[PDB]
Amino acid sequence: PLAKDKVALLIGNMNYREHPKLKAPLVDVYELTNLLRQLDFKVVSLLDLTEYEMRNAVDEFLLLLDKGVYGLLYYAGHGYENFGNSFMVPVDAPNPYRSENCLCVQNILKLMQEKETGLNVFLLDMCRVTANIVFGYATCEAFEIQHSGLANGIFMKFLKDRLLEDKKITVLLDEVAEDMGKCHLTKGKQALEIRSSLSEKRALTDPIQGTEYSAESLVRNLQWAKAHELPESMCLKFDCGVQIQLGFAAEFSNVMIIYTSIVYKPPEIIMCDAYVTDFPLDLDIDPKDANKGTPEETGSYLVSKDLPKHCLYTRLSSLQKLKEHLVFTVCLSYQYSGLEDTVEDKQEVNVGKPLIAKL
Ligand SMILES: CCc1cccc(CC)c1NS(=O)(=O)c1ccc(-c2cc(C(=O)O)co2)cc1C
Repeated sequence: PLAKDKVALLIGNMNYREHPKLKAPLVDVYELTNLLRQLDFKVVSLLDLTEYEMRNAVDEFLLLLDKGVYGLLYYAGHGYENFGNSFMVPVDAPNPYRSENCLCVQNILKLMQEKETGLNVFLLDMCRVTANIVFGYATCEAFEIQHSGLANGIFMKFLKDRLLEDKKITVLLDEVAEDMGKCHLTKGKQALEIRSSLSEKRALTDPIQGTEYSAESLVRNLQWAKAHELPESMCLKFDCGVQIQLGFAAEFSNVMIIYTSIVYKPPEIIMCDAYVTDFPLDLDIDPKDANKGTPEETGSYLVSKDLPKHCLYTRLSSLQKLKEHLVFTVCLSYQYSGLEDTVEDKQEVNVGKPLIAKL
């Protein structure tokens, strides 16, 4: 069995405006992204999407599902069930739940049934002609804290240990269901429901068609690369002599970490700090969560010890809301040894449209 292409969309909703916040989707989406990339999937990973953002991302993923393509859609977050229908709850959903503000799972499944995909795996990890659809519906908020301090969901804990196996995906999911049935938290409970219309031996490990005769995979690699460009590191020189470096890192397709570091501080300056401020209003960055001494303090625990020491960190987690160039100010507060007060100096910076903001 061959795949025309391998495309995946992973959505993790945590920071809910009107519902309890979740912790596991952060690590789960991150770890599943790296695992799927190892299996040659072009992965788009998105955190904290609103109703209109979720609908657009799912529609765009559905658009990639041409004949023979392998697709994987994973959603982790709040879910709701109402009279035979299940719904994915976006972060801007009002309380109480209502269908028009949520994404109907049955409507997605119905649109997936119309595709001629080689394999379509739709996995929900919710806090409650064949299309070859394999649907996994986990209803575990329960999670486990690792030796690292990161929260791993019950479904993903077992899934990550078996996802790289060269076995038929339905057989793989049935092993994960057995693992959860042995787990004390989910032992005698209906924690995972698998529905499958898979008539042939398809696996996530199946190779992609050769590029000599099938160039669809190359186009999608170019489009994935285009939507995943990080700004290059930049050095700003200030009038007092201080030089600041602005660094960039990616956590998810819509989550970027910005850090500032002091490259040079003249001897005359006793203490200086470079802060990033005045970001575009659509980004919704609360200044009390920016310019932290560690990446963890910003909510960034993946790509945390992989950033230089003695920097200030800022997490931009809503890049899908950016409709213009990312223009912000680098503020430098500095003190001379024998001076009365702190001196302020501001410099504007344009880093274009990073990651999915490019689209
Ligand atoms: C081929 C690479 C790929 C693999 C898997 C899945 C996709 C589509 C999701 C894509 N295409 S992409 O060009 O990288 C892409 C990435 C993100 C978004 C998006 C829209 C919103 C929003 O409207 O809020 C947020 O993100 C839209 C696209 C077209």
